[PDB]
Amino acid sequence: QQIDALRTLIRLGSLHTPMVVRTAATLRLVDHILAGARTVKALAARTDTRPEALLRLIRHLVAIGLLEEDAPGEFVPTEVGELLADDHPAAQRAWHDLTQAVARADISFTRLPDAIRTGRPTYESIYGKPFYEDLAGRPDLRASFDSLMTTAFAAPAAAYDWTNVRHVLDVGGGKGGFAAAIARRAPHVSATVLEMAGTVDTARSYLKDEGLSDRVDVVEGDFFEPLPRKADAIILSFVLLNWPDHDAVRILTRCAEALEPGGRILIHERADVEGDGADRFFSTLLDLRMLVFLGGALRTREKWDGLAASAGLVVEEVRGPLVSPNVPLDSCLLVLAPA
Amino acid sequence: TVAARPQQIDALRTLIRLGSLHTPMVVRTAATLRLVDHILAGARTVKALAARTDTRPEALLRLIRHLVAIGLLEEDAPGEFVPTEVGELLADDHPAAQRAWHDLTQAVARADISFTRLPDAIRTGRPTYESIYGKPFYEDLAGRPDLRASFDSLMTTTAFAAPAAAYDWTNVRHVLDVGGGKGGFAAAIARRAPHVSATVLEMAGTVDTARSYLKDEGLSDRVDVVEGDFFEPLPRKADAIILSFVLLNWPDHDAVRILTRCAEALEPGGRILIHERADVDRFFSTLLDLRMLVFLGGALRTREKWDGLAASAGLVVEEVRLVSPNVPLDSCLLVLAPA
Ligand SMILES: CC[C@@]1(O)C[C@H](O)c2c(cc3c(c2O)C(=O)c2c(O)cccc2C3=O)[C@H]1C(=O)OC
Ligand SMILES: CC[C@@]1(O)C[C@H](O)c2c(cc3c(c2O)C(=O)c2c(O)cccc2C3=O)[C@H]1C(=O)OC
Ligand SMILES: Nc1ncnc2c1ncn2[C@@H]1O[C@H](CSCC[C@H](N)C(=O)O)[C@@H](O)[C@H]1O
Ligand SMILES: Nc1ncnc2c1ncn2[C@@H]1O[C@H](CSCC[C@H](N)C(=O)O)[C@@H](O)[C@H]1O
Repeated sequence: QQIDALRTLIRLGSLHTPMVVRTAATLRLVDHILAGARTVKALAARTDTRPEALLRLIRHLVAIGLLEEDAPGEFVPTEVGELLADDHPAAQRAWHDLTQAVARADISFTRLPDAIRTGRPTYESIYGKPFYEDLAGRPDLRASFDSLMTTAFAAPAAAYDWTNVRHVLDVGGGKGGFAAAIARRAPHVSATVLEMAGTVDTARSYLKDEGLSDRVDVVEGDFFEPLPRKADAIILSFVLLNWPDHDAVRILTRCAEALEPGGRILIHERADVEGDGADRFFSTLLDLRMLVFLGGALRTREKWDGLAASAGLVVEEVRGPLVSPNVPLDSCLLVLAPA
Repeated sequence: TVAARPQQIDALRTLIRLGSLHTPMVVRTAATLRLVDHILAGARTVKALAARTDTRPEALLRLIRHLVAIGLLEEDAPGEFVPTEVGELLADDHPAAQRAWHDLTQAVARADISFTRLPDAIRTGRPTYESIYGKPFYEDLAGRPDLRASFDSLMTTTAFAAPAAAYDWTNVRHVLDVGGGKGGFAAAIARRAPHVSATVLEMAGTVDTARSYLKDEGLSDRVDVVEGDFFEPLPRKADAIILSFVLLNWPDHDAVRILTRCAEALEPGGRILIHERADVDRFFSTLLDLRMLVFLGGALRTREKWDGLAASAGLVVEEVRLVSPNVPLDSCLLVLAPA
């Protein structure tokens, strides 16, 4: 009765289990196993690890249900464990790779009390630069982050009607997947992706390869500055949660000043609601991630109305639960009009 | 179109739970802020909680949301949070001391940061603690008396009566508890066999806490305490020399160094008693074993590994007695004799 509470709490507060997974991801272990390395001796060679040490790590991967000893000395991935394959469409190996952007950013959680004391992010205290200024100097991290955010925008593009939309402006649109999804849904629409340096190059590649350059262009810029052009739909897809309140209102005010008459601003975000249930585990992961990464947050409908009002907008409507293929969390789309 | 397959989303939701860094650090933050003690002391609103914890209220409520989601807190009344049964273990007076084991300002939860560089320990085989805090574990503690004290308190959580009944002290006159901590093992023995005297061999600072604890137990007359280094010649000889949760702190060559010192300190017909978990719930065995890796380059050891280590120091494993208290992990007692 009390040992179960004791076993639960130790298990909840255990730091070695998440880091065992992340180490297994960074080492590309499941890939090497599926590539024919069953033993510790071969796996340790492929992963350039000490065999004694690798086995102790494997012992825990077996214990938490990711690896299984099928035949003596041979380890294979379980059903959950196969999701650590590098070509799995959930991209969970890349999400737990300590060399890529997100899992490297998750070290900010080691200083959570600081962020709770101040409400301000800890990523800078660990890595010396705020997140996006750090990506701007680390082309490997900029590259790996941009590919993670693309893990296809089909549901959010169907939740809007484009018939009288002429141009679309995807502010912070990453690689262009949302803009490309729109262009595939409405052949008359042209779009522009306003993105950061480095990201603009891979946004132009993806749109070229989609065959859509003749319709979706890319502008490198800053969305706290005057936006490059006016549009009938200004898209904010997973941007505003990166930002404290005054910075989100800044972005919105810039998006409002670029709205054509009858235009709209589209916030495509997870907005936490009170009665999620078992869905709160992943809402709180994102929200806390936004705190320690950047000082941003997930917002409720009440908060958006205040943000929109501060930016001279108003929340017309929210389109219901939007389901994406390989996420644990549905998102939604808020339609904003001039106040 | 988008296709949401539950069995995939369940395994995906499972893996994210396993690799998530925020759940353990949320717990660790709750323990360091002493959140459960404050709620018990009459702070129920997040306002009073933030005032007692000196945190930003909006940031504290976002931490509580995950605490509620992982089942350590529940919302009795709106804005009113209380510790669940599992969460009650975070109370500082609880006998499992779980809040202190998760206190980021105390020794163990602080040392757990070594896990953030686990791939380094798996690639190279020895600890990462020094690369984070500037010194190997016990040298760090010698310069931080708060951590020295904090660690010593933690290790005291029976009071060693369980493995004390496992040895027959009839023909033991004096006992040397090498690295004996506060003296609980010495005291547990002394309280069980009134003829045996004892000498505890410990480090600076720990000698004071051991000395004072052995006086408040009515035992200064019987158990002596000597400050020393067990890599050096032991201060005197004994009929039983205890190594209780010492050798797992050390790689193979340092362990045979300690064992040699004990064999050289043996009275004729004397024995060396190793008190540890002999590697064979695997979840909690792996925590200690991997902790000993990233903390100190140590490890749990199977019996066959003990035979080699014993031989290298001129010892032989005489018998292995499986103790079974009520903690997650059961300890064993290896008896070692000269060859
Ligand atoms: C919340 C669950 C979710 O599935 C929802 C959504 O897919 C999402 C996630 C993660 C992130 C971002 C997302 O939008 C994101 O924008 C972001 C960012 O801008 C800057 C740094 C990290 C992140 C980041 O880690 C997913 C997740 O697995 O963990 C939080
Ligand atoms: C097997 C694990 C166990 O559950 C049971 C066991 O009592 C034990 C634990 C923890 C520690 C030590 C233990 O012996 C221990 O000796 C030690 C040490 O010598 C030096 C530094 C840290 C530690 C340390 O953190 C418990 C635990 O909570 O997980 C490891
Ligand atoms: N100051 C700034 N100006 C322009 N873009 C910025 C910016 N600060 C952050 N960003 C961009 O905002 C994006 C947030 S991630 C959003 C990606 C994409 N819109 C999607 O829905 O998947 C990042 O790609 C980052 O490059
Ligand atoms: N070089 C050294 N000489 C003497 N003691 C040492 C030492 N290096 C580490 N130690 C001690 O080894 C102990 C390991 S923790 C074990 C404590 C006690 N035997 C128990 O069972 O609870 C620590 O108290 C630490 O102070």
